[PDB]
Amino acid sequence: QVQLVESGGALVQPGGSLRLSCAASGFPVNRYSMRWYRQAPGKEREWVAGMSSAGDRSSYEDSVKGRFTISRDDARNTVYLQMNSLKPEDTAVYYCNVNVGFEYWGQGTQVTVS
Amino acid sequence: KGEELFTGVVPILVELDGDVNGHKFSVSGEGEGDATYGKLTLKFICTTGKLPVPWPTLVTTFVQCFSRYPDHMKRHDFFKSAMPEGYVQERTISFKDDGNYKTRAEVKFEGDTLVNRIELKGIDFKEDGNILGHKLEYNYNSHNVYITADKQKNGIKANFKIRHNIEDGSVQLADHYQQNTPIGDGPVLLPDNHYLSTQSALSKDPNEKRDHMVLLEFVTAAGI
Repeated sequence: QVQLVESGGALVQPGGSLRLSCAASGFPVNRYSMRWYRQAPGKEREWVAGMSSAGDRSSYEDSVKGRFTISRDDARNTVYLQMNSLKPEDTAVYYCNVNVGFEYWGQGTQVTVS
Repeated sequence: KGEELFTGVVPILVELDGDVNGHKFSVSGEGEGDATYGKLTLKFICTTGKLPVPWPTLVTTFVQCFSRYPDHMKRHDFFKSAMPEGYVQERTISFKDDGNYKTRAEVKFEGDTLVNRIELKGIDFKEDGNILGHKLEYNYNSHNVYITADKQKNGIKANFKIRHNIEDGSVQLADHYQQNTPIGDGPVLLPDNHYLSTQSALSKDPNEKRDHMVLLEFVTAAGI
């Protein structure tokens, strides 16, 4: 019953903007920290961003600092990744992530920056 | 041979002596493992007061012989084939942008129980970092432990990355470098390249007053 579902992936031109969504079921998004990772083909799945359980702190990997913003709507139990200044290097499958007893991943959404 | 010691539920005992940035501590653990299911249930207790570091940084250190190897991979299970005499497990664990642990352990049967006895030394930990700062969340992620044969030492090596969830929403990597050596001189299985897929859940004992951790873990060999 813990489930995560990402959406929003799409083709986007470099410089463009895009927002991804992570819909959570089975647990309250405001009681657990949540995170985005991405994985480009060939490369390893790296951590992209995260938010504390309380909501008071956000963190990013250096390569996306100042270009991505993580936020959440507690009422809609959803987490978002706002992306700006998209680089072709940002092309990847994006995943959200939470740990509720064990770790859970969503199925991922494809973002292509071309 | 060694594999037949694991067809059922086996009692486990864990003992660790540690020193991190000069703070010394001790931990004792007990539980049981059931390799049929790749399942482990352990409870640890800091016998020396409060734990100097976050409980999760110590999970990998606190018995891969309880991994479920599937039928078609039984021949790749180094861990069980070294039993009952056991093996030495050594690691360097390097925390990204912070200190490292070096650990040395013996894993072997003592009578009817599987025992894991460890020495750990930690250095170079930043007093305001995620570890000594106690900034890790009390949970544990799921990883792949990549195993390879080390013919020169009649054992195996492993390499993997532990992702520790940090309270501020970030992730603290712990790079694991691992070497296992049989204790007996008899034959052991040297496996083809493969990995172990692990999942762990941390919890608390509501009636435990001491500093402690409860661990439930599932480990399954794969990749062949």
